Amino acid sequence: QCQDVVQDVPNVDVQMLELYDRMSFKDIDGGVWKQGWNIKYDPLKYNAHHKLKVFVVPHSHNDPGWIQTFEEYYQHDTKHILSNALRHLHDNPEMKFIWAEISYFARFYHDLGENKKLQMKSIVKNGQLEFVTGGWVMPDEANSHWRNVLLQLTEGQTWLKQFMNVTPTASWAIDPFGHSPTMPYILQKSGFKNMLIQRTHYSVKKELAQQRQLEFLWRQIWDNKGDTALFTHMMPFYSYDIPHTCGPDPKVCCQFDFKRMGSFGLSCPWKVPPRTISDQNVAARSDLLVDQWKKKAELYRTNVLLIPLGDDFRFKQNTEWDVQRVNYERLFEHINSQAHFNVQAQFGTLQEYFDAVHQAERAGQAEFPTLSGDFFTYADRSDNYWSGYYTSRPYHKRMDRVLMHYVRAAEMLSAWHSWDGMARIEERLEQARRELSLFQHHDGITGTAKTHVVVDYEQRMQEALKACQMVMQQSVYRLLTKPSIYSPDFSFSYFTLDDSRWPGSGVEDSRTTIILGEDILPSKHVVMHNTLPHWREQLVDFYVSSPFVSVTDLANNPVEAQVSPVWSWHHDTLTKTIHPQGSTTKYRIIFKARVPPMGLATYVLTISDSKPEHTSYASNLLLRKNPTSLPLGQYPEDVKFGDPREISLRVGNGPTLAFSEQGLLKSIQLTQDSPHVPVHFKFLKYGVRSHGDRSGAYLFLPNGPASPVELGQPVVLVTKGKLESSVSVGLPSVVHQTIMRGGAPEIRNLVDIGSLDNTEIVMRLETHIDSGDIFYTDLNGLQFIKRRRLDKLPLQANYYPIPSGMFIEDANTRLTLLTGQPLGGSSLASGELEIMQDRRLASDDERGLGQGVLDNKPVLHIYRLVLEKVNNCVRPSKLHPAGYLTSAAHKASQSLLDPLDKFIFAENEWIGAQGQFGGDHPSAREDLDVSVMRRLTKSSAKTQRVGYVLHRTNLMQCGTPEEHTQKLDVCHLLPNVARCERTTLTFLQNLEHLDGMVAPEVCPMETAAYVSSHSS
Ligand SMILES: OC[C@@H]1[C@@H](O)[C@H](O)[C@@H](O)c2[nH]cc[n+]21
Ligand SMILES: [Zn+2]
Repeated sequence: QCQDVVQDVPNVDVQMLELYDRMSFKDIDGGVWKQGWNIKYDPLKYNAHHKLKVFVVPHSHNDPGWIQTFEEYYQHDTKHILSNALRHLHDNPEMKFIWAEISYFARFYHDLGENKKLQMKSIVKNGQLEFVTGGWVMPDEANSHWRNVLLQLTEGQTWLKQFMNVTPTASWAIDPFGHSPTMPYILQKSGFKNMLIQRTHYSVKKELAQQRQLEFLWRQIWDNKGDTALFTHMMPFYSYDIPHTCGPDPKVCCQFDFKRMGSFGLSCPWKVPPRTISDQNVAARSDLLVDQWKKKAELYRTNVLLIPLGDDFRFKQNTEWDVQRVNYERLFEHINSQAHFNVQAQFGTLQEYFDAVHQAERAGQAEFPTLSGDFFTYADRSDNYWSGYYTSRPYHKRMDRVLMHYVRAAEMLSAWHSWDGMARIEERLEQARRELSLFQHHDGITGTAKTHVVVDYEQRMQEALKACQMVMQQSVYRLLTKPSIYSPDFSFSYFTLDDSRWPGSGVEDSRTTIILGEDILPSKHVVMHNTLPHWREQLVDFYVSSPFVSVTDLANNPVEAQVSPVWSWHHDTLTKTIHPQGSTTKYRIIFKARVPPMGLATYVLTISDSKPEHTSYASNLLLRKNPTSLPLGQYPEDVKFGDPREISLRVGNGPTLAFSEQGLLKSIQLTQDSPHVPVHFKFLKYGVRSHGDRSGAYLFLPNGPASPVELGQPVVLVTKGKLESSVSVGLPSVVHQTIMRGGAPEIRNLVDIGSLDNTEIVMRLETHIDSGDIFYTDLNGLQFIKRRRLDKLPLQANYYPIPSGMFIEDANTRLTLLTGQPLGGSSLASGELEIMQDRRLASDDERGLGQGVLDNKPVLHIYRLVLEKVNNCVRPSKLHPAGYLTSAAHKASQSLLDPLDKFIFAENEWIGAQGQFGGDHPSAREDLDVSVMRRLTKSSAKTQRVGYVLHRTNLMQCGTPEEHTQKLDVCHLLPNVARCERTTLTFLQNLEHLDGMVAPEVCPMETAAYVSSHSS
């Protein structure tokens, strides 16, 4: 039934880890094709009965923000490109154009008059204007979470289906900085049949070109049977621009970019300008161009050749449309009429190219190789590896993950009901999805935009968060209020969200204190939401104005709680120390919330005049020389002081953690009986080269291995409680915190790199795990891929994206670090893991940004650290390219990315309040998630429709006996189901009408989408 994703090593022609191990990577001068070789072809290959079919595909790369904001580019460039494309395509029926970025197309098309909308639909319908991919953006593939790649894809394709009546099945990704197999995974489950990529390491292009393996069936690394495969075309040369798309010699190809003759302020760096095609030169020019084409064709297996014709923000001026079109028309007329070339050349679209390739394949002209793996880390030349952007602008990388979860929660919470249009739910959700989708752009989450553009993205995401909160709190008020009492004002704020980790302590004082007092308000309701489809317990904390607070559930059952002080860290410019201060006006209360699957649970906080029975108080110990007092208002336990010393802590029956006198982990003991396993946290710094190429937002070019941060004698704060303990230390640039709640610790770093120029701060873990040169990192939060550190590559090439986690292991032991934000990282030596925290760079790195990275701001990075025994786990064989998390590590990742949401009732009395929502929801097996729940219909639809994306991961089997769990049938989550359909992941096509209206669960590592229809 399900394929085994662990025990069967797929047989593929190209496996990228294996290729990397055998490949040389030497950077030799290949001639005019600087990174290749002098291509030779047999003139007799093509003849009257076997012609080269050439598709020249005009395109325009439109960054939705980069050096200018989205709106700046729309006004200065893109609106003119699309307006002129409409006119020129309309007037020139054989001309063609492809378009990828639906954010801009939707921005344009809603400003069009109906006349022009009709003209636009007609050039789309007749095939002249073709959408490729059709996502909101062309997303980053390194840092983006798969859920947000799907979100943006769905945003763009839903728009296209509604307004243009088309759904692309060919993808175009010419600019992400390296490529991930998460894309063919999502695309193939979204109806796609073909995809194109460009930015892969120059050594890989050379190696695959030599074997004519640039077109391949790209399957997932665990996929033995190949049902995930998607036909992929990799472009062979250094750029998607015209000099690097006609053939191997850019000095020749630049002469066929007719925008470079001078009046457009562009030129050919190879010093030979384009010449206008005329009758007198067209034979000569045609000979030059066809020779480039036939050389490019030698790198591919069919007689169908793709020639992209475009560059950034091209096809803007009317004169530009004319100069490209007319000159190419003159070339085509001559070439196609001269039999000796045995070429038929024409403007085409991407789908036309792929259709002809597969016609050639079906006619037995070619068979394509199979490939698995990824295309990280990219280098475009020499040792210039693009691993910098795995970390650049980490504040916004973390914000991406926060907004990711708020969008899911807002869509899910509001999906349970139909809402009147006056509630503006659909409007607020559309804004939130679109701002998050825009940020998936390969200059958004990547941290490669200009400072003012990063500010625009942040402002947009802030508005999106506000939109999510609004939707979420209205939905909680409706879900938990007795129906005949529910009396909404859709503008009102019934609850506010409390988020302990965003923007996070010492990032902003954006947390509300619940103010209670005998003379004002005795108690407060709080509500937790659990977006995950299983019952979940999680400690939650709130700020309260008294330490004397007790917690009850909504059967008035006491709930055990712990109160701790509110500590904030300060750089004391007087004492020249980083040290904590305790609030004397507010306190933290912590308790375990238990919440139904996809549900809500209400608790009550009540003040009392003295210590409540079921509330305990943490002790606090400040370790530093020369201490001074730390009063804590009414907090009942006095702070203790001591000189720095090693300390050990244990919460519950969980691990025992030992810390150095500088407050950093040194060992973990899993059980009373077990060994203290060395696990040492260390902070180090990388610098920048004084000679040669400089690191910048894209590139990581360290001046050698990292050097330890000089820590001096830092102040360490130990808080010990029954429910939660922690060790926090004020290091230079980092307030580092280890938090213990009874299982794997949580690490929080408040990272403020300040004015440390040309510095990259890394967090490293040092262990005795005999990992050798192997480690594992995830791709887009979806899968873990085996990495091998290669000493034939420089340090920065051994850096990979860490979008959600990484691990190392040996036969017996594994250490897994889960992240709440994408960052760059590696294992640079056996037993080590490391992950970059922030980077501040004074210089530009020659990739077009025209600035360094000097706009850092404090960011709270969050992690879970899971040390496990794995000798009993059933793991893949040594040759398998994948790895898989354990249950504990997967749950720890979920605790970071989709924590409980916390709501505080905003007024004094909630009348009609209810205790729980969702208690009858099925509690699904732990490896299954409802990644998306989205109502797809507005309230006036007679047939309501709700879409669900179901993802099952694959967890390692390590001998924990399985317990029965309930089957989750998403189609019966809402009443009056009238139909259940399996759909593509965008919900845009029905694939199966399901028996009994039951949505089956999915196999490990698969993702499916279902839509339930309900009579209303
Ligand atoms: O070098 C990479 C940068 C990218 O950041 C932009 O997305 C891309 O469109 C572009 N054009 C020129 C230079 N660049
Ligand atoms: Zn771009």
